[PDB]
Amino acid sequence: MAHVVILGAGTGGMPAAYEMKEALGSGHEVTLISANDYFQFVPSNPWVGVGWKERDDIAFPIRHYVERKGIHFIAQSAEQIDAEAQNITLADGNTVHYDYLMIATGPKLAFENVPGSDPHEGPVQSICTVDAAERAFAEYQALLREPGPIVIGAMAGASCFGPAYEYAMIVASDLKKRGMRDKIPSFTFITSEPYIGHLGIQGVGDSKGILTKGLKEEGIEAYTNCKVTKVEDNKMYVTQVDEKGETIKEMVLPVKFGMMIPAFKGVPAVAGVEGLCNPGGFVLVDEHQRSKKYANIFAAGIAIAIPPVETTPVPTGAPKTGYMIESMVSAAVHNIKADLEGRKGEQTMGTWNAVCFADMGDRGAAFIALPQLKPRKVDVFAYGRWVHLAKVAFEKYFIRKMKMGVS
Ligand SMILES: Cc1cc2nc3c(=O)[nH]c(=O)nc-3n(C[C@H](O)[C@H](O)[C@H](O)COP(=O)(O)OP(=O)(O)OC[C@H]3O[C@@H](n4cnc5c(N)ncnc54)[C@H](O)[C@@H]3O)c2cc1C
Ligand SMILES: CCCCCCCCCCCCO[C@@H]1O[C@H](CO)[C@@H](O[C@H]2O[C@H](CO)[C@@H](O)[C@H](O)[C@H]2O)[C@H](O)[C@H]1O
Ligand SMILES: [S]
Repeated sequence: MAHVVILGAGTGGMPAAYEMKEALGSGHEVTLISANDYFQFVPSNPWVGVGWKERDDIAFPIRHYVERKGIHFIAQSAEQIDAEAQNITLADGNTVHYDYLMIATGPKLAFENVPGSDPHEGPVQSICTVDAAERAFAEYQALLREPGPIVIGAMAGASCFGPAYEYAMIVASDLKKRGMRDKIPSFTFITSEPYIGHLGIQGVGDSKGILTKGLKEEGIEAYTNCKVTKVEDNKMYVTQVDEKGETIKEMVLPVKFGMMIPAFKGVPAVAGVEGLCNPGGFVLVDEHQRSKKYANIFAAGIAIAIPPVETTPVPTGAPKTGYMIESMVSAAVHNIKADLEGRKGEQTMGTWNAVCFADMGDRGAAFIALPQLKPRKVDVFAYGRWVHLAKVAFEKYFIRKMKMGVS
């Protein structure tokens, strides 16, 4: 008999647990450990961040749902991982042994990369978590009562650009739907992208033209090839570069309300394991989702490392999105079950791809790109009411599955 532990109940983690339990059966122990006691649908966070959805709409208590499925659940953060002894030290000092480990910890939001940028230290906020986006909203209403400049975008080293655009548009939108838009001194978009709608994938479809035009229609000035050196005194210090990295200018932007997509790092407990991860803190796995340094550690999701295909003037990364994360999960599950049965698992993540959906209210934007390098086999960007319909349906679907189980 084996004890399988899945760390982190997020987009890859909640499913991995349901699946793992399915694949193994009453024969083995499955344990899901996560920092928070509830699950959250991430894609819905920008909407919380502007106040279109409540927390209670996009999150729920994990415990009951997984335990009714034979899965043990610990609402506790992993502080330490000993890959040698194969023990996990919890927040509360308790420890947990495993036979096989599956890491699904998602990202560390590397605020520290830009001093002052932490949502608790200043006006630059975050919509990556429900707590943070609830925070953003608060500050947004502070802006409402007392209008000042707005800065939205993505930090240097970011890899998740879509939600920035989405957030900019929906904020723009929401102001008008309050008429308060013309009360705004300036509305600025700042991004590490070498051009608008690069999205960390060298553009998909006509993302350059459509996003460029959108920001213009909304009276949002856009700068590219930017990094924020520091936030300070409610001011955003910004350096802009050329294709070689030399400086073409430096800005000081007053911020009254802002949101910048931070760079993702591996979380501490995972990055801390010696030999496990790259300098970013991302787990170095093989095509079977198995660590190259520990045979009984697998990884899926944002937590895993993926080599860069392009090097941009200001550091940027490629996003790791839903569909590909599911492939990662299921492969790892199969390869682990195979490990408790003699075989080596042959299953893989599949072809690299990115799929993203943004809802602006009545209609939405979406893209599909695969594989990672152009020319691609699929390169599509779409806008339309039907995208909105799909996001709503997919959110409803995914949340139900996370209560009923998967297989
Ligand atoms: C705002 C935004 C919008 C996005 N929208 C889309 C989109 O539209 N479509 C799509 O395909 N992708 C979307 N994504 C990208 C991606 O799919 C999500 O970020 C997704 O949640 C990634 O899943 P994950 O399992 O890898 O990480 P997460 O969902 O964040 O899960 C990681 C889990 O591990 C936990 N954890 C971390 N450290 C510890 C620890 N020490 N101990 C215990 N638990 C720990 C966390 O609490 C969390 O529960 C979006 C990303 C962002 C942030
Ligand atoms: C998914 C993540 C990446 C992006 C996140 C957020 C993106 C921001 C949204 C920008 C869209 C704004 O601009 C909008 O785009 C499309 C351009 O094709 C226009 O729409 C145009 O093409 C569509 C079909 O695709 C037609 O239905 C429409 O009749 C036509 O006018 C809209 O008239 C314009 O209002
Ligand atoms: S993303």
